[PDB]
Amino acid sequence: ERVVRDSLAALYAEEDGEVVKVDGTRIAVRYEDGRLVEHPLRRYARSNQGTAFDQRPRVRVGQRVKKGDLLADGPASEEGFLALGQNVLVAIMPFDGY
Amino acid sequence: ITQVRKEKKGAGMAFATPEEALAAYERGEVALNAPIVVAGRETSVGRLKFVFANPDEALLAVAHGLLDLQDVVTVRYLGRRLETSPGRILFARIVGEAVGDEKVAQELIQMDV
Amino acid sequence: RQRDIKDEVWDALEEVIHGKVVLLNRAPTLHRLGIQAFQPVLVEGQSIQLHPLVCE
Amino acid sequence: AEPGIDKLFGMVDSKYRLTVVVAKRAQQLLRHRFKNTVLEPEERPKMRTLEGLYDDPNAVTWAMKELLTGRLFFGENLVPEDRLQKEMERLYP
Amino acid sequence: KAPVFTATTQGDHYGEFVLEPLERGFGVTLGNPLRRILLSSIPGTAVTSVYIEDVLHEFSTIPGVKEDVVEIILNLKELVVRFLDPKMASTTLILRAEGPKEVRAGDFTPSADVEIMNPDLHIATLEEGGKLYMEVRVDRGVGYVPAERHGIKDRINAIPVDAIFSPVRRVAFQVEDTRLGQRTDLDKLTLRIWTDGSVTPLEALNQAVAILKEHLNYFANPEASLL
Amino acid sequence: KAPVFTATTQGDHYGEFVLEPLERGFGVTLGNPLRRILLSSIPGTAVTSVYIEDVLHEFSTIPGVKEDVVEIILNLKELVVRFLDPKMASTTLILRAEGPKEVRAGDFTPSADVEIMNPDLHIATLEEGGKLYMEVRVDRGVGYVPAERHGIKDRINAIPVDAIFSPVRRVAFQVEDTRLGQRTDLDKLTLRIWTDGSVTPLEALNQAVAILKEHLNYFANPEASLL
Amino acid sequence: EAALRDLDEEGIVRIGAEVKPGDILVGRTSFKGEQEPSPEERLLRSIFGEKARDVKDTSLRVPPGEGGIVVGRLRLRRGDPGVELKPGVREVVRVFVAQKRKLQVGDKLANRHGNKGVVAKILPVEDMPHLPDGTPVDVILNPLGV
Amino acid sequence: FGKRQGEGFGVDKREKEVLARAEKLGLVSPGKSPEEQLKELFDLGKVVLYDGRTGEPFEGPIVVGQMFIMKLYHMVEDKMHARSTGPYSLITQQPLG
Repeated sequence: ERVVRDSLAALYAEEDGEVVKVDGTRIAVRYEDGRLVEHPLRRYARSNQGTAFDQRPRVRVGQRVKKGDLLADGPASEEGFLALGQNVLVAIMPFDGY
Repeated sequence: ITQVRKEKKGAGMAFATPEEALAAYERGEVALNAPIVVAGRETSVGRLKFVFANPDEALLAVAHGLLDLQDVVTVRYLGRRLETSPGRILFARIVGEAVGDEKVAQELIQMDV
Repeated sequence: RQRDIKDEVWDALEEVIHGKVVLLNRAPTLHRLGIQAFQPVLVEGQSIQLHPLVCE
Repeated sequence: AEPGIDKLFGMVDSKYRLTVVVAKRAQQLLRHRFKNTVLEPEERPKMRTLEGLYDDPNAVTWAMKELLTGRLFFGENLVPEDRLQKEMERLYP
Repeated sequence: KAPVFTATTQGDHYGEFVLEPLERGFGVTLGNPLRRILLSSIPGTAVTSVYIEDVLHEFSTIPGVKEDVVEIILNLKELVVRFLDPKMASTTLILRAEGPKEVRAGDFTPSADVEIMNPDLHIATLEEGGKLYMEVRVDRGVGYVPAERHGIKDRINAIPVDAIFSPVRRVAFQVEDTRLGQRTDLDKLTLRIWTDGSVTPLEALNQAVAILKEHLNYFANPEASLL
Repeated sequence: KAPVFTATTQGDHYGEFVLEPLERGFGVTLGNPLRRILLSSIPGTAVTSVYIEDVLHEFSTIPGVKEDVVEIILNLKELVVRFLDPKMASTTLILRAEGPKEVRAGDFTPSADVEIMNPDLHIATLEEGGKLYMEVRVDRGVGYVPAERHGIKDRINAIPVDAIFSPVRRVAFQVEDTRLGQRTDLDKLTLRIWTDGSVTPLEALNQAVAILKEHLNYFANPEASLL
Repeated sequence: EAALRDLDEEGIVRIGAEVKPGDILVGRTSFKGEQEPSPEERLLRSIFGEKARDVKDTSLRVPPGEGGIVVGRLRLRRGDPGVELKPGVREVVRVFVAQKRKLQVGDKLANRHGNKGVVAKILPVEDMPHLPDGTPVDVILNPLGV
Repeated sequence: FGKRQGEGFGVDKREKEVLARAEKLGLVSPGKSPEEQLKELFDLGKVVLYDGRTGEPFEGPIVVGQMFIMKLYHMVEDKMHARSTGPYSLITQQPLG
């Protein structure tokens, strides 16, 4: 959970915002402080090796968020959780010596 | 496949004739590979319950679902009265057939363990 | 030029493949067995196959 | 598992002697474009291809199956290297 | 006796079949093979090529759209379709969505022979003034052939997408002890065949049996060369 | 698309077959059906319980015979025979041998319509003055039924014997990937089929394809019960 | 002809264009080191008639095995605001090339427990050690390195 | 089991095969019905697996279920290479690593 936060690989809400326009480029959240602030997204941008950086908007085009609550995901970060691979069912057995 | 089962279920018993042990296997009193004794001769259930004139016969009986890969049975393999397990015989078969005479092949392999 | 390799050159390649065998090595070279010769088998994919018994 | 391997190794004394023989002969098979060989069209190497099943062009295999018959002669100091190139590169183009 | 054949369906999606009785072990001997041919060789659909007016590549960000381009292709491959016409193996589809509307399979513009079995499959969540235009040229074929393999050449901006054919989702046969028969140790064959609706379980069983018996009839005259 | 089936035999006993090319997994789809059906089906000779004069128990040792009872019962099982007419699915054969005589399968006393395709088989070795009399019941069927399953005594002391039905000894097919030009995604599936005397390697095969295609035609008439 | 496909203006490739290894990206062109063509090559030139032009091809192609699609078009010309190039160099370009890669045959893979491995082939969904519910397994790892 | 007996199914024969094998090995306590045996074999992490190639089950049970795995950096798509005749080190005519 915290891994994606302290790594700053995810973009949360600085305060209790209100998601106005999702826009998979510009995620805007009008904060409770009355000001209107938006955080642009890094969607599909080169990284130091091969794997790009992505911020997948997981927040509906309106609702009131919580301060410190996630808005846009990250490459290995799913729903504010460290997601490396994908959980898969595996049979433990000698399959044709493969 | 080369291993050999021995269950402790049967625990071994003294049976006058093969009939006792015969009905006993279906009665659960004895186990398929359980090391019992008929009269004065010492033998297992399956050791009698399966008599194969030739290996291919055993192959059928086991592959048809009437027997298990590792069980102590009786077969006539390579002009000799044998008593062993199906996988056991299978081994020799594979080797020889991959050589081209099962005779010397089986002759240099341990058919016991 | 390009990736346009037709079957024409596939079979043609196999014509010079059959017979002669290429040497396959695995570092380190400790045992001489770290280098053994095998028959080229044109196969799909990227990685490389080999007999599981000689891999040891 | 090249066919005749056991027999091959068993022919000569060392491994290398064999390799050398196969080598020089396989080369000779190329210099004359296969019209030298002591085998018969049934014995000659057969490569099965979709297009047509020809004789396997691989020289190595040619020499391989070639020695298995024994019709070939080898060993050091066989004949003078001189006349060996006069009556070899002549008989075949 | 005779093979009492039963078939218990549900809709174009779920379906069951039963062949009872049968010889011991026979049920396994028959049930799995048809299953095997079924999950694979069953002819199918589910897109080919997708285009959007604002997109130059699968990585492009369309304004007014929460989902990324390929992110939508996730929903497009999973999309189920059926052409009512056997002659139509290729046509075209259209889509238009403006304003804050939820783009789903149903929003597609209907045409001749085209049929979507899942109108509720989410395509993209659109915000205010988010406009979207889409055209998928959906063709029929068999198996699984990713975009990399099949070319498209519809236009400079139109891109191939992976194709998941075979309307069959999953299949599970079953062997059990049946009471219908003379002797004992008999088999009651059961089938769990699942389908997206493009092809009903009945259709799947039918044509699979066709491809099966067909490839099976290749056994007529061999050429014997004895040593 | 046009899989060539070619088969090379040896005698009426052993034979091999290949279907090349074929789609990946198809060959495997063929192998098990053909296998289980070949070994669990295919009507054949199959001798059941035998009677012997002067001998009762399956163990008691018959004098003037080098081999004991069971040892002979094995050679009785290895024997193959066939009925000249489909109407006789069950017969009985008889044998009587005295003195120092070498008994073979051919040495058996013949019957009405019955043909032993296995003329030379050591049945039993007779010693000096060795007396013997026997009666064998040969019935037709399929699969494998040991002494336990089939009870039979047609005599005072009759000894039930394992029934060797399927003329087939073993099969154990094999698939593999062969190449074609560009594509290597094809199957070279091969099958090793053994048979004793009853049916030639081809006959067993064809008969198996019959049993298969037969069962495949059982899917015709559904019986609708919807949930 | 075709080798010039997405070059549309300044010798750059349009965004979202597949460049298979062996294709190009940019258009670099400089005067070749001028050297009299070999005699056979001189006659070779005269025959056909394409002259040996002053400038020869320079332009940067794409690596053998990185097939992507163009995304970042980044040009930096000498003489533009907020860009200082090397002392006596003209316009440069850094193009981005992205490619989608599915799990390939032989690609390294490991679990959270430190068990290395490379994908050995694949396996047809058709043939799989499934369960009674008709759900086929997706990986199947051997119990050796346990 | 609810999605089995409820959905209109029952104990499979192949299941019986495996269960019996385990009842011989001890993986499932004897005297217990297949409902209990397949259960004990289930909590063992194992189950009754068939063969999608054949359809016959497996003699023994095989554990399964979800696991976290990952595709590591190194990919043959990059590393794999072979050349014929390329450039050479200016000094000595050796090739280049």
